[PDB]
Amino acid sequence: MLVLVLGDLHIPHRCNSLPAKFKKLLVPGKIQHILCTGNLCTKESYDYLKTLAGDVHIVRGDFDENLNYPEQKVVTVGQFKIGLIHGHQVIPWGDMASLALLQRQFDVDILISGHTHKFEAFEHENKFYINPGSATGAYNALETNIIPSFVLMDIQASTVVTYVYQLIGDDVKVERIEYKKP
Amino acid sequence: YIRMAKNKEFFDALEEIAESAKNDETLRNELAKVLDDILKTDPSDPEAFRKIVAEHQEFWDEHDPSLMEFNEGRFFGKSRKQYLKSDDFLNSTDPTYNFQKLHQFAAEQRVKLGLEKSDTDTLVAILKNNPEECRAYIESKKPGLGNFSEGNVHGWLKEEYTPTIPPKAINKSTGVLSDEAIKRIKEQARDLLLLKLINSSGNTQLLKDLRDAMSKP
Amino acid sequence: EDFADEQSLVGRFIHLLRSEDPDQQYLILNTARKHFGAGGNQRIRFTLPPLVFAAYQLAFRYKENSKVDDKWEKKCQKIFSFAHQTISALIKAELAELPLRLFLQGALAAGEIGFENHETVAYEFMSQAFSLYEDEISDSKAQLAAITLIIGTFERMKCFSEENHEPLRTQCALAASKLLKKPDQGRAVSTCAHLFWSGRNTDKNGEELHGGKRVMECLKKALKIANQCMDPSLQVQLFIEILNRYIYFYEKENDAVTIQVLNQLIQKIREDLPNLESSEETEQINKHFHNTLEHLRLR
Repeated sequence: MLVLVLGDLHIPHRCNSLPAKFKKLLVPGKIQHILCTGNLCTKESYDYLKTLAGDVHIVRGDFDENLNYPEQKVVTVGQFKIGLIHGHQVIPWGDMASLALLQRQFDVDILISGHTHKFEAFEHENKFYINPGSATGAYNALETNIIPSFVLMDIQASTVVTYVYQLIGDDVKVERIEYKKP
Repeated sequence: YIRMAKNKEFFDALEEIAESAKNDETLRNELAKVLDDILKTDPSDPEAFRKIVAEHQEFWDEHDPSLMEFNEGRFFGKSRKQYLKSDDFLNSTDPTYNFQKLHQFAAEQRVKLGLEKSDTDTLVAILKNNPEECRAYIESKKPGLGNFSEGNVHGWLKEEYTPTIPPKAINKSTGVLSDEAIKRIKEQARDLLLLKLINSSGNTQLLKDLRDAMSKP
Repeated sequence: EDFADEQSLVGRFIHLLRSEDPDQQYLILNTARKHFGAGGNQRIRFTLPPLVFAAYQLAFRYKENSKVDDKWEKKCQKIFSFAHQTISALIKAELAELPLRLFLQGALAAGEIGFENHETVAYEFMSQAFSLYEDEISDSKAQLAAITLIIGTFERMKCFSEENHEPLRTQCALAASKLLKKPDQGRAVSTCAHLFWSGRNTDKNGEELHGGKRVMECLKKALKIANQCMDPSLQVQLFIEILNRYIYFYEKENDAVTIQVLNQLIQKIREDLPNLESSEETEQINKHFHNTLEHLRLR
């Protein structure tokens, strides 16, 4: 099954839309689960993501205008137990150990962060951590290296393929990292 | 002197042997080693290409010893060693049978070899998957259709992936299995399928197992 | 509907005209505000935020222009002052949360840029939020989020001198204790543990504080606020959340955090754990601990 992980859009605050090629890709009828890290911020962008898939799991992100989104969240999909959080909640913003702390407190196999606008994915003490980065590729004070990215997972079962979609230039350069339950 | 290159002979002699090996499974497993060796070894380097072929003399004499041989007596400055890594044994820049082309061939035969007695899921796969995709799949069925990975074949590249949302794993390794080459392979796939398909004229698990590789959304 | 379309169309415009001449951009932005910070309190609310971000970007653009422009440092100021005026005009349209963070991301911005007469515009942006914090932030729910942001925002920043770091550090400590509820205090106080360690400040040439003692202060204080939570389920989880946050500070080579504290903190939590009823809320924290054993087990 296909899990679309993204976030940090900041519409309209920091960016007027998603990059042409990304909107062109993300069509309805190819996704079952979405795990958005936030900063949508508007209803406009909630209603986009609800079109794309049946299941949709937002979190509360520092600039979100809706209150009703949940700060922290977890979901079991397949064999996997995933953790999801916008990531400003973790201090020091996007440190290692703080993101591991948050794993233990959650007891999750996968843990999605955000806020840095910078993609990462890696294995650390037999548990996985993701961050799709900016879908829009929006501003950030701390970084000026912004590569519009979103992630797709293929959880087969006891085996997750972690595709990362980046937009370098005007081409869509995709890499892949496979992780599997210990 | 000796002023005609063994290139064409060797090339042709593989096609002869591959034919024999379709039946003889002990010759097949023996041939695979030979093909793998040429593939792994680098036709950029001249000597090594000559080396690796000559090192398999024991195999080049199983079918046709006429490949390796030359009259070592009565020729000054064409001693036995000197010939086997010379331009005369195998011309580095033969306009037709370029070391490169023999490599590019070798692989073609490698895939065709393992094709011979591979299963129905395999054949069907090789037909559906497009030029780019088919190359990937050949890695994906390692090492049955041959060892194609970054270090076991010289010209082989890193597997790349599409923007299409379920992202298909592909390859753009044209410097081994050319779009031309791969088209031949498909041809031999459906040859091998069609030929197999006639010999059970009602039902059975081929026609269940075909329906499984075919209806796979 | 009439408020959703119009707000898209200012996103569009500042981009339509986009030049690569910095000063031209500035004229545009200016000429945006002129013509899109007008219509009552209906638009000005959710129309200016763009421009404020968009300004910060342009401020960065002047730092790429390191050698090309001499008056870039003065042009940074020109921009930030353009923010101040623009965030304020949200306050004057009675707004609280949005302008608070808009100051913060600005406050970060100047911080990372590092221009002439910048540290002065760093403080001013921070305290402007803080002045909005205490003045207009009620509901203990969003009172928490609104304070934790301010903390981690600051935490990151390296652009402050000790002389102006200290007051904002403990300005947080106040706001940490000044929360309504008991759990929300005890966590928030422990969140203020960082600012005294990895909260950077240009004093040892852009390095961490390494002030291990002032961490222990803000970890003790929480543990006391841990007893002062009535519920047994609060108490145990809060001990554990503080235990893990103790651990972190050991693993970061801080020798202020010693084993004595930890074993005593552990032992306590071994014994308290059985008292909770065998149920869903209880089936979580007994795993949390199990995972904090094994993490400590390797290390």
